Amino acid sequence: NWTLVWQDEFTNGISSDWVFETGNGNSGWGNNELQYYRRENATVENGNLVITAKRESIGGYNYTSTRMKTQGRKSWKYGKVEARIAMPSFMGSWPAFWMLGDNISSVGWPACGAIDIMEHVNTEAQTHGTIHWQDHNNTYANYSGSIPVSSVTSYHIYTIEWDASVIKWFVDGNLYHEASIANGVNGTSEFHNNFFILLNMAIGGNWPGFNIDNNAFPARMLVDYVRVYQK
Ligand SMILES: OC[C@H]1O[C@@H](O[C@H]2[C@H](O)[C@@H](O)[C@H](O[C@H]3[C@H](O)[C@@H](O)[C@H](O[C@@H]4[C@@H](O)[C@@H](O)O[C@H](CO)[C@H]4O)O[C@@H]3CO)O[C@@H]2CO)[C@H](O)[C@@H](O)[C@@H]1O
Ligand SMILES: [Ca+2]
Repeated sequence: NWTLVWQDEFTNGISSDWVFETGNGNSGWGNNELQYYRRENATVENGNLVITAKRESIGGYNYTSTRMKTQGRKSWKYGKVEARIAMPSFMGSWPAFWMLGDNISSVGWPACGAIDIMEHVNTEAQTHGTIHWQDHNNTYANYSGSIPVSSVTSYHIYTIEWDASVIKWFVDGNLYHEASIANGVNGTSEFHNNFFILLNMAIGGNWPGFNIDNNAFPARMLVDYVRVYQK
């Protein structure tokens, strides 16, 4: 069986297992993102985490949102990682539910590896699952898939299953993307390490672009729960 080993149901408030980033990071968190992350953009309403992105100026930036991570408190090697999410859809939006390797502090990005469980940009009628890494030739590599989602603004369940053989991606239980990590094939050795969880909503960047629907603010991403199971 899958055994639950960690969760935030956001029933009281936000678990002390979450840490919050501040500001725009290095060149927009690596992606020329336009937001300044703050703690105040995360609230709880009726058992849901609420990440509000706002048209709000601070530190020379013009948008605020939240970026929260489980880093230095909780991390896992293999398992089922899952969140029930309702996210906004507007030009410039870039919500993400994803994982980074613990060793990012030592080896950096992209050596540490990332598992994107869910990304969405703009008003696309789909969501994406991706892995990012350094292959055995030390080249930056990613492998992505998508599934049609007509209403990202309604709750969906975004899931990975992760073992020594494979990573699989699901939306509402529908398999749509898969990647072998067996024997570190294609240089995937670093996906056999501990990874922590992140939640964020970025505004603009290299992928969503720099056309921002300024009449979409404030914008809410709601997270009913995050859960990790293991064998
Ligand atoms: O600290 C030493 C040097 O750091 C350099 O800044 C780095 C930073 O170290 C590192 O964390 C960052 O990695 C990010 C990367 O740039 C960015 O592209 C990536 O975007 C994510 C996607 O890849 C994907 O996984 O989906 C998520 C969510 O949508 C994206 O956020 O995320 C990486 C981790 O945040 O790289 C930047 C460099 O631009 C800096 O160069 C140097 O001066 C420092 O000395
Ligand atoms: Ca909840």
